[PDB]
Amino acid sequence: AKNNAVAGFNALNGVELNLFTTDELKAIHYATMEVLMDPGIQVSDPEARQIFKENGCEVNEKTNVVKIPEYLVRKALQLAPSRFVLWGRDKKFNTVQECGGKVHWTCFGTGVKVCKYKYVTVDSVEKDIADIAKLCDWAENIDYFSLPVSARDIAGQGAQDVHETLTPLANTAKHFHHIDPVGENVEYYRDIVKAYYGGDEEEARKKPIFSMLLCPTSPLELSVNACQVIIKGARFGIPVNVLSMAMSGGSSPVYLAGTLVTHNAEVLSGIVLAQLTVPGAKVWYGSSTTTFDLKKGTAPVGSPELGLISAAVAKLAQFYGLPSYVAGSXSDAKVPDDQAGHEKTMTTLLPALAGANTIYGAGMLELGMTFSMEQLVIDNDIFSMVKKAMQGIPVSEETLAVESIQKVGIGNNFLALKQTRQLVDYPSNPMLLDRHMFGDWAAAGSKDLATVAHEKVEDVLKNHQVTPIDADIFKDMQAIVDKADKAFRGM
Amino acid sequence: AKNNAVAGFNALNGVELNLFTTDELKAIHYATMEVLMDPGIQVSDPEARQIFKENGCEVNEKTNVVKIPEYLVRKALQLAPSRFVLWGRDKKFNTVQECGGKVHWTCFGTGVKVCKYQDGKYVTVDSVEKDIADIAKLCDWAENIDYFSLPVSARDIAGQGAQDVHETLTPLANTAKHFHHIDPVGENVEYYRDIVKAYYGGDEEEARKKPIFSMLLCPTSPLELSVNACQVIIKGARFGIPVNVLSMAMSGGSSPVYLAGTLVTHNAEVLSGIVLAQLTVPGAKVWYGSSTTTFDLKKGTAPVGSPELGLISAAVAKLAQFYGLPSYVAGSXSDAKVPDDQAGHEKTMTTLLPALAGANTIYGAGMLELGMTFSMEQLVIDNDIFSMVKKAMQGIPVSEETLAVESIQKVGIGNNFLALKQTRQLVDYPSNPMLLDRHMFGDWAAAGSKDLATVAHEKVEDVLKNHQVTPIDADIFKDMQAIVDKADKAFRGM
Amino acid sequence: AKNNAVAGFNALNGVELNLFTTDELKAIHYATMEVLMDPGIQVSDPEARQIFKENGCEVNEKTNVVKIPEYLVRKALQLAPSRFVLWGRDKKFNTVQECGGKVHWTCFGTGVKVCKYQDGKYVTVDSVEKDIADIAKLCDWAENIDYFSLPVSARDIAGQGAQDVHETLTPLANTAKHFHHIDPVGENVEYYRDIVKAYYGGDEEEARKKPIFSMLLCPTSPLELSVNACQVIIKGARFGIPVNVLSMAMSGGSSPVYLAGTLVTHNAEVLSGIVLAQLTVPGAKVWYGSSTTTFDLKKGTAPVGSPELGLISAAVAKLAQFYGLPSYVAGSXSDAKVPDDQAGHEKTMTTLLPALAGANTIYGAGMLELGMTFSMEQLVIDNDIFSMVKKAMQGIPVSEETLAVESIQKVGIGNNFLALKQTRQLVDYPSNPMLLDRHMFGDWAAAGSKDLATVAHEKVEDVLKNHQVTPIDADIFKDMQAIVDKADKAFRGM
Amino acid sequence: IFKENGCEVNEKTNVVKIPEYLVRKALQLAPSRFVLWGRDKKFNTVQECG
Amino acid sequence: NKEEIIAKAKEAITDFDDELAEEVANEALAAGIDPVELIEKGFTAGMEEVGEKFGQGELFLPHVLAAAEAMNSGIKVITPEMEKRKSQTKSLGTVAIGTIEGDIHSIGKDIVASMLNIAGFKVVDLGRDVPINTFVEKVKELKPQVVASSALMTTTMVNQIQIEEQLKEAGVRDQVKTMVGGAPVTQDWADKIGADIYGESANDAVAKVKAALN
Amino acid sequence: ANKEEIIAKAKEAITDFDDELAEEVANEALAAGIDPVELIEKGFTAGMEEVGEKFGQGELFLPHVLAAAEAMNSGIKVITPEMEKRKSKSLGTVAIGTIEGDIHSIGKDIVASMLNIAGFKVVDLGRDVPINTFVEKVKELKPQVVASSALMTTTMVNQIQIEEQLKEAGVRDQVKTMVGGAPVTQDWADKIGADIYGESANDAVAKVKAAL
Repeated sequence: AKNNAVAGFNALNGVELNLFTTDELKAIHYATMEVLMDPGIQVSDPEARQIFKENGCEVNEKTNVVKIPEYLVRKALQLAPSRFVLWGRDKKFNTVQECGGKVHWTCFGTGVKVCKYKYVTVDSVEKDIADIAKLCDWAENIDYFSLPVSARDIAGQGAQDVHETLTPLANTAKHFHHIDPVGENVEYYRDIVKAYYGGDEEEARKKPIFSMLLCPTSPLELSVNACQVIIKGARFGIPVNVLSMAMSGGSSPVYLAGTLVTHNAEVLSGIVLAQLTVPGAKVWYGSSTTTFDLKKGTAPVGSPELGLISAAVAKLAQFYGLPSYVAGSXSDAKVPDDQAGHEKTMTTLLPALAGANTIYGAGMLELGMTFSMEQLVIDNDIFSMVKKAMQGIPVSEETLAVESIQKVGIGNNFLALKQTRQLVDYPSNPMLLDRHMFGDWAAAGSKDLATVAHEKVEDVLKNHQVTPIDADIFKDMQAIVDKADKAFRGM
Repeated sequence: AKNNAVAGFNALNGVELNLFTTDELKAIHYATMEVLMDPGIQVSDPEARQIFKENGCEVNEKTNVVKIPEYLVRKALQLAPSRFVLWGRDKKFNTVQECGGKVHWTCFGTGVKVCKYQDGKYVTVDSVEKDIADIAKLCDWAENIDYFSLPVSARDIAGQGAQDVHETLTPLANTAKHFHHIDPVGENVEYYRDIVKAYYGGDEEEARKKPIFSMLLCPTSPLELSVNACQVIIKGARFGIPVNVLSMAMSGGSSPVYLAGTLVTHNAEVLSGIVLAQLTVPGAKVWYGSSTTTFDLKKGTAPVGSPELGLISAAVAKLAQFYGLPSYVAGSXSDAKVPDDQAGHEKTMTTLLPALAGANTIYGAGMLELGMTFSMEQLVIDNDIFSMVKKAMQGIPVSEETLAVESIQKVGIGNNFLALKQTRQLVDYPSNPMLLDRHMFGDWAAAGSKDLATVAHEKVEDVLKNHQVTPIDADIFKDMQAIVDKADKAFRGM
Repeated sequence: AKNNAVAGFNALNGVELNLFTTDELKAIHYATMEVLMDPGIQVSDPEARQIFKENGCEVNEKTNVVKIPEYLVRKALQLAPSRFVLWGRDKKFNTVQECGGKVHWTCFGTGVKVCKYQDGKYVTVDSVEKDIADIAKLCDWAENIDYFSLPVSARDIAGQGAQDVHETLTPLANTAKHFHHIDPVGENVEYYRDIVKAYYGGDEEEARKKPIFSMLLCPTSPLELSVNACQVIIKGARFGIPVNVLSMAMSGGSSPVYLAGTLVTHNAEVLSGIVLAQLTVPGAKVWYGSSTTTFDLKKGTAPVGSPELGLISAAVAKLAQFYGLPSYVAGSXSDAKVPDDQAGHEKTMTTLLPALAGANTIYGAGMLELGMTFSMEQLVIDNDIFSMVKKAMQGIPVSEETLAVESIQKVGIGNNFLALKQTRQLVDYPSNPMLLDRHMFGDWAAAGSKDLATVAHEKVEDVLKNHQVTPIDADIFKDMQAIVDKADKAFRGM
Repeated sequence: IFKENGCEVNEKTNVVKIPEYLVRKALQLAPSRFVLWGRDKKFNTVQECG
Repeated sequence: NKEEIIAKAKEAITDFDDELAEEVANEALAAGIDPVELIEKGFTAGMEEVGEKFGQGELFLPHVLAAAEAMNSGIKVITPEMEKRKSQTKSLGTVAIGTIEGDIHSIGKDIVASMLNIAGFKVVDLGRDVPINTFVEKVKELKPQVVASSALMTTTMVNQIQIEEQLKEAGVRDQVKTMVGGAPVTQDWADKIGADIYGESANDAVAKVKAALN
Repeated sequence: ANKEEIIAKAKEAITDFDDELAEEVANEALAAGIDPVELIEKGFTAGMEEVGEKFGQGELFLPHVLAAAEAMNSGIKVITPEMEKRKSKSLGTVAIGTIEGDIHSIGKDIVASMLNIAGFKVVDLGRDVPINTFVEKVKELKPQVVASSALMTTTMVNQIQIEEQLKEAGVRDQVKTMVGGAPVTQDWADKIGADIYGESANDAVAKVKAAL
């Protein structure tokens, strides 16, 4: 009979992408350890400086410089968990974040403008965050939501950030990653999440539906805000994404290696401060770091360099045992054309094949100044093709399918096959990408991805139902937002 | 002092992409050897069938099916050279094709239509011998387009003369780069030989040593070599013309839905072609080629910009490496009917995978509409995409110099690197796209708020207008032109 | 065009030397943890015993034996820094010591005699403080001698003052390079701290940040730390002075005849020293060191130029790497009584192994007579040997540029490469020894038919005569000189 | 001998171009080891790949 | 000598060497040479040779800043002997610049500052997160032709209004022309706020600064 | 440019070991109608002698010496036909090559180049040069010295036949012979009665000049 007993067999599941050897990784680690001693890190916050000092770091109070010794990085790393779960209001939208190659996508943040399709851009406002939340809630490849655009309208009339917390949780049931919080206001966010869970701080902590990001000030220093977000984040049990954003040639070495050393030091120092404030604190080793264009005086975020650094940060995080959050599916394009698609793919495929736990950028345009609702669903469509590609080429006796080749024989086709029938949904099947021959396409409007995309935006935003928060609970959260504006006006 | 003595260090230069383990490549190989014996391969050409039979293959004359034993696959592989040089009319355009990860790009072939500019917008008009001339000029200019591949059909020569022979001189006359004939004709291979012989002043030994012409052929999937395919292979090997044995199967269509099974099919087809080549003339220059993709069961079309095409091309590159042969695969291809967001995505998806995989030649540049059309706008855009891809392929170099600790310490906290000697000396290292726009809204809007396609188009116009291609000696050209005429006469005498 | 896009490529930069597999390193580790519990380690210093006891170790006060549990070995290893910088009086002489394969060399210490030619007859005279001064000058000049190590004893200060304190200022005054005290005294570590504090204008924070002084200590083999050893470690960690925990066991003598067993012994001894350091002050700068060799059972001597010493030093470097610590091992050592054929052999044997292995500091340069003598002639010879060794360590770089196919084709059959641009630009790349003679007989005989030793000697004479060392500020020097005087007074008050 | 086996040989320059399949063939033919005998069997020395 | 001190001051800048820039500024002090002569006949000479190549596309941002860093390494060497003591002024407009308070983004502001410095203007960098009050205090203390702020956020861009106000109620708003720039900053904002100039970029800012006073 | 600038660009072509630059200047020279003899003498030779200095001061070595001689050859190959269609200075001509049965040559090539850079017009006969060819060259070029290079004690012997066949043709009495090589010594020279012994290239040069 046929074999049903094979011996030891080695297989590769998916597609593995390598940028480093162990020697090289260590080469970068040692370099970060030298830098953490010199020049060291400048921690502006005095509360943060004391935690460091209490734990061994030699702190210079005149200059605010902190020299984190290597054993604190180790101790910090031994403490940071290797995984944690972001929560949405709907468990189905829950999302794991763990050290490894488990990839997930989230949208870009934060734009100041919003593309509306001719194609025009109009400064964003809180209402925009509401729609994108509706659109992102529908986008299957968009695991969780990240503050997409700043509500400039609530700016100066109240706690812009607290508003930027309620509307997202409101118009979306997926985890919410706050791209731009105010340390002084973390208490509010906690209270908002707490208000959601009916005042059960235990529930809020156990099922975090709200996380937050902060950026080291490239190069080599944590601002009072960054510190407060970390410190508070750790005391309140709010997952924190310590995501630096250096720029090759600008805030860091022109070389990518050197730019990882600077990026690494910043991030670790943040992660060290989180683990010291509260061991077992949930953190992300993240990055949006890229290369500064010396010939264009701009910060291209769709270059192959961002793609590499993102993929490189993903490998670093794995090296250290932490989840990664990196830039992906990004573009410098001002309109949804060839260039957007290319850059969006270049900057997403690398960190995806590399293993980034979260890849944010979807929806972006114009180097992060604008948020295109079209590019967002296009991006979400591009991620399907990525996931396909990520399945690599499974090799088993079933997939080698010798008997099928033999059954069909020479000069026939596999269409009438049972195997072909049953696997109909396996091959890639793009929702937006057009695969029709010129005739049928042309008989549909001779439409390009952009318009086909905009037609979708309009349909989603019009027919998609988001799960609403119960009225009782909502009022309680709205209250807090109101209490926040109260104070803002008061001061 | 500063260290300058390090013990053994393990490094990874560039970016490595993996799809298989040795065990898996072996699995595909065994599955193929199996298929080569059952159902075997149908060889339509009697002369090829004889060459197979003379070397040990079982040949059924009634069905024309050939069963190739593994020892011949092994023998053929020991005979095929791991590398060969494709010469251009200009030595600087010489391109090496060798087992490994040295990647090169060539445009696609062959479209039957060409995107143009009429009363506005880009439209499509059936291709003519002149289009080949324009595209050849453009490609001669594109630096990331290592060599030229028959881009479109000289439809206007169909029925009036030897189309494929016109499709040979025209390219050679309009590009100093190597020419790869995407659609050769078995019967007329002598003409190509003669045209190349003429170019070299009738010195056939020179023509063989500096091949400026190579050709492709496709096994008829599933599992069969047509007469034309056998003749191109046989003649190719005997005339010293590099041959690209390129399978073109389709998952769900002419091969299994499963990519691996599709590779087994593809593998048998290509190996039989390669075996034939080596048995005809040991050491014949050949490519392990592929354009195999997946058949869209839900659209009844052959999408060539899908992630499967990228995966299959990447896999074929790995297989070529495994067998020790140079690879030629599809890449930078799109199903988009117009140079939009989709083209950009698909082009990058289908190019990045095979490139990171190490495909020695990736053809597809300039393509649109699933291979039906050729877009010059898209061609220059792809050329720019390849620069970006080449940058990505440099990976992240890790050395004491690149780690740049002294620079970081020199600059210190809160300052920048703009004025360092280091930064200036490397100003040309970072990616510097020629067409992709990196300006802020203001500067961009001031330049006219142009999308990539119009920018590409203006570039095409500029190139076609001002680019100079090393012309062929007028006398030599007459000789070459003669062969074409001779071929045309014969055609009319039919 | 020419390729300039390659897929992932695996490279080996330099020369990699292997002695173990992970399983084997684990074997040695387990064997050591075993030994650390039985028979354990005898800690003579009561203060150290207390520090061990306070952290969880079982301490028998009657036998003074300490049993160190593995969790403390693990804890200590997590605390010890993987790297630290040894500062020189001159920043350019700064040397990094870090886990890895970055190799550096330092002279040996400490001889009691010094070679000096006298009327044709070879001659050794007991060492004096002045010899340290001369040798320090020579070493300041030797480019492959990263830092200075107490070469010989200031015998003439014995019984008249604080020898070890004189052995501190003299070196610091005669070399702008970092100083490693090979024979410190636990009781006087404060003096060293003060001398370095003086140098930095009384700024102790500066002294800690830019350590120009470090010291060594030896566990008493087998398995015991003397009071002096414990004090050097404890005081060192508390004063921020890098400490080199260097075992000195002997196969067949104080440890097993088998090299592996000798490593277990050596490993327990050093780890206990390192554990002490970290428990005293977490993050204390330490070296995993070794000079362990094999006892010649048939000669009743401690040969230090044997292949075993090279192997053990190479192994210790691998172990240090395994534990994540910087390594300091013996190398470029000889048993030869005079700079002859034997010195050359042994010096190269005992240096090549640990270098190819990645020892972060290799000490031995200048040594002769199994460590009893110091030869300046031999020291410059070793310095030249290190240039050759550094060249060997570059391995064989393999890239398109180094493979140089275009050059080979350009030169063609039967011609040479002397006039290529390539060759000229790299004229300084090939090894270019300073003393090793590469001339043909004629030129050599004309220069005087000199063997390497006389040539080396003339070089020594020339260096001692014309080399300038960055002097210490005269005022700062007075302060430093004061501490030495203070230490001398105290000595007489005993 | 080179010409008889498939190499391109230019009789004017005397240059031979050896194709890789011959390098491969030659390597498959060469023995991985052989013994060098001495006049005294105890001095026999094996030379083998390794 | 003087001709040689000006030959060096120029070489110092076109060569991007801070040391020599200090050396020349030294041999310059040791000659009684008027520092203003060195800052113009000497350093700005080379300053302008770079911008020249910068305009042809031969050199890029890196060179501008690297040259500006040299001009400062020299001017530093003589800031004591210069204006501090003699109290003499240079020439060709005077622009005070800095990143608005609440904002730490500085790369851009530094590029604008250099492109001006290399254009021929005298730049006074106020740093970043510069408190609104300092802008005002520096305006009436230095009395510059142009006062420039940089804001890269929508929340720090708003503080530019305060620069307009506190400057008006300081009786100096009419004594100087203000400029605003930054990713989120636009011409509309410049108008709505009342700012004299809007810098689209570093080149646009330089072009407008001269077109506004030159 | 004006002759002045062309002569300089010709010296720089040499000091930079740049054949393409030597050829371009040669063309600027021929175009300007400038005399080739002034381009060689005041141009290349100027830059050729400069290298010789830097070589004699350990600042440059063999790679440079041979490159310079080659950059100069490139530019002179260009202006050669010209010099021919008008007729035309060396310290004297030197004919050299390795003797029959000896394919060693790296050194012979170095001694040869160490001379071209000194001034002498070197005539390289190649390698494995049969004795006859050595003789049948003394009678044609009548160079000041016929040099041979043997690196084998087996081919060193042939150095005799060069003597016993140049006297056999009454030409020995004209050209001063010279032998050099790893196995060749001053004695071997005195024995076969040769004119000069070549220790090393530098030596050979210094000694060939000894016969001023």
